[PDB]
Amino acid sequence: LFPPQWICCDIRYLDVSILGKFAVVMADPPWDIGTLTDDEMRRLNIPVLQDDGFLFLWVTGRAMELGRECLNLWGYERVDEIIWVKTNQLQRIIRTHWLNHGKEHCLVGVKGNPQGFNQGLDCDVIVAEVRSTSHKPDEIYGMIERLSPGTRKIELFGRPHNVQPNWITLGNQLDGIHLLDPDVVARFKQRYPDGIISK
Amino acid sequence: NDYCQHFVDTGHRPQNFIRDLIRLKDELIAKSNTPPMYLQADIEAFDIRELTPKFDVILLEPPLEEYYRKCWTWDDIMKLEIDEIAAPRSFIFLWCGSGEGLDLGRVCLRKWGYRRCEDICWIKTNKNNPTLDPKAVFQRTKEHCLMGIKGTVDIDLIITEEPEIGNIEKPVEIFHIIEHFCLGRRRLHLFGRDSTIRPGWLTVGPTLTNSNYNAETYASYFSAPNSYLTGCTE
Ligand SMILES: Nc1ncnc2c1ncn2[C@@H]1O[C@H](CN(CC[C@H](N)C(=O)O)C(=O)Nc2ncnc3nc[nH]c23)[C@@H](O)[C@H]1O
Repeated sequence: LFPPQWICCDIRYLDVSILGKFAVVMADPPWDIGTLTDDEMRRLNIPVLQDDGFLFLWVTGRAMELGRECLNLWGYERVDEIIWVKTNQLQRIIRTHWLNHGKEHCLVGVKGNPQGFNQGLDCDVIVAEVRSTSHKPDEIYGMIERLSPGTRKIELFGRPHNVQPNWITLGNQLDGIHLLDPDVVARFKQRYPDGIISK
Repeated sequence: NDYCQHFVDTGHRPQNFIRDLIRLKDELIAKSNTPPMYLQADIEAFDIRELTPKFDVILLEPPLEEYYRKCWTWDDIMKLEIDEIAAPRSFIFLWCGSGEGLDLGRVCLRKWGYRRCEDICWIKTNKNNPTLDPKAVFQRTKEHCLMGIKGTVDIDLIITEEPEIGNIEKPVEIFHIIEHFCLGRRRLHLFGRDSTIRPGWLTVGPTLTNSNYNAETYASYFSAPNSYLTGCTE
């Protein structure tokens, strides 16, 4: 079911096996640099979410190393690394421990052998205006769509502005639950017949 | 405007559209710079321990196969005894390319005892000319230089035009970032070339056509009272 879907929940406690498999997984975790500890990050059940496809993992500070650990622990090889150069409304780098930071990093991991992906269409540098705090640029959805058109995708730790067609967005600041894919709605009812996601 | 869509449409990399006091510091650096020193040496067959004294800054620029499209593999780079020529407090800048080096370069930094404080990234524009690794998902338009610290004004971006094919030179801007940190005056550039020789720096590399390095002459520059100068000092 093509239109935006989402689940308000705590990604630590949701039974993500009800969601199926995804061609692309994207994630913008609250690394401890409301955060999640390194073992909580390590323990997330990313491995069940895909058989073949790509993981896009935003990282910063020591998460550049830690996210490489999770990415390998979850079963991925890191094959690329996107750099978002943060500009203002006039295309100047905004700046802002040893060097000011002009950019944020997004690790690209492969799992399995994904086929039919349009590798090569975009390049590994995004130039896009900064917005709210920790708000990533919408350009990433275009590149991901051009890479894997029409396939189902999952975002972790999204806010409402992250909801996107062909995606299922998970976060604890989403307005409730909104599921349309019938296969998911089925498995969600069975696993959550009263609608509460705890433990 | 979506520059990623623009690039797909036109071949103009998003970085093409990025737009846009310290001289006294630059002059202080230039005064306290040691004479340039340099030494031809095959670093594979070379006991780097012969390189003394111990260094405050190490710039490391091994010739990676990906730069050409003797190369060094990350296997060969991981085996360098960098920890034996670094001072207890010291810094490293390691050119890692844009592929597996981004992961193997980190292992190296830990291998030699550093932790990564900064990820300096060289973004290459293609304004003058609007190729793929098999494992690659996207077109590679940047290179990474990882900064490591061990022991107790500038930005982390360098933007220049993509050099000619077969030009393996890295942007001389990295030297300004390094020297503006004021990290010490013993600076070693491993795998430098004739074209990278530079005051304030000792260059060791297999292609250098001449050498002037002398271990005792070099240490003469740092004997007291000059032991602990930052390099930004009178
Ligand atoms: N176990 C958990 N389970 C489910 N959701 C969780 C959670 N744990 C935290 N979340 C939620 O993940 C989302 C993280 N986002 C939205 C990020 C999104 N990529 C964007 O582009 O905007 C975010 O902006 N985080 C922030 N990081 C630092 N400084 C900030 N200042 C204000 N927000 C800040 C939040 O909604 C959070 O409640």
